[PDB]
Amino acid sequence: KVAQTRLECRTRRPNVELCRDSPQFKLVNEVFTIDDTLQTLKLRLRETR
Amino acid sequence: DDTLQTLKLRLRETR
Amino acid sequence: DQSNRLQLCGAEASRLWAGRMTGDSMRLMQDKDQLTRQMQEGTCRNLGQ
Amino acid sequence: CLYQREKRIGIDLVHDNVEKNLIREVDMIKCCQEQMRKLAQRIDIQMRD
Amino acid sequence: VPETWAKFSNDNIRHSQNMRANSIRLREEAQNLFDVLADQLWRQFTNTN
Amino acid sequence: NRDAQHALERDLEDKNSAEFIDEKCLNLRNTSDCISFFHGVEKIDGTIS
Repeated sequence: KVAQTRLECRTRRPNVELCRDSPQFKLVNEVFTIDDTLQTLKLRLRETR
Repeated sequence: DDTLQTLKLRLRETR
Repeated sequence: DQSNRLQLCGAEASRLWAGRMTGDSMRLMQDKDQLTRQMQEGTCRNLGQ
Repeated sequence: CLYQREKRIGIDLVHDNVEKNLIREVDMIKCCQEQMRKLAQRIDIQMRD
Repeated sequence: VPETWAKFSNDNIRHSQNMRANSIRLREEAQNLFDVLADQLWRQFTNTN
Repeated sequence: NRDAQHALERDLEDKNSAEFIDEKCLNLRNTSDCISFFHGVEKIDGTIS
């Protein structure tokens, strides 16, 4: 939720200031990694059940 | 699964 | 005798399996928490730069 | 400082960026204390539980 | 009552872990409030100056 | 000179809006309110600069 709320507010930047920088890379990276984290956690939960 | 994550990291970086 | 031995062996098989699963489950939790915290603070520092 | 604005006499007796900045600072500090007190009360209820 | 060893609930432990997790959430909330509230106060102070 | 001043002050207000977006993203925490889910992560990468 932190990642996606940071990502949404930073697309409303003004015209010349809409900049693909390294924070965009870190936010996309963190969204993908936390998705993979969540996935392996529910797989382990199913095995434990 | 972690090496796959490292390879995805390097893919995004090189792109 | 085969029935008794099979029941006791099945109980101890379930023993060793669930014990190893519970022992392995905590390291995944700890590593995922550390990874999440470190990447979020990296995102914040990048935003500051 | 807001009380020290008052003894100003003449055509300077207007409301500027400094006046609204001081008003915003005062309201921000009052909200600061209110949030901290409400959080302390929640901590008290949790401690009782 | 069988002999009170055929039991796997003792719900006081579960309730107590729930309260411990809730208190950890409250402590994290207070630390985040400390950081962001101090930072906001500096921003307003330097804007007024 | 007036035209060049207009171009400069254009770029100033763009930078200031980018500022406000950047501190509002930096202030965000885990326990902070006004936070929500946003499925649209893969469309934020479309930028210009």
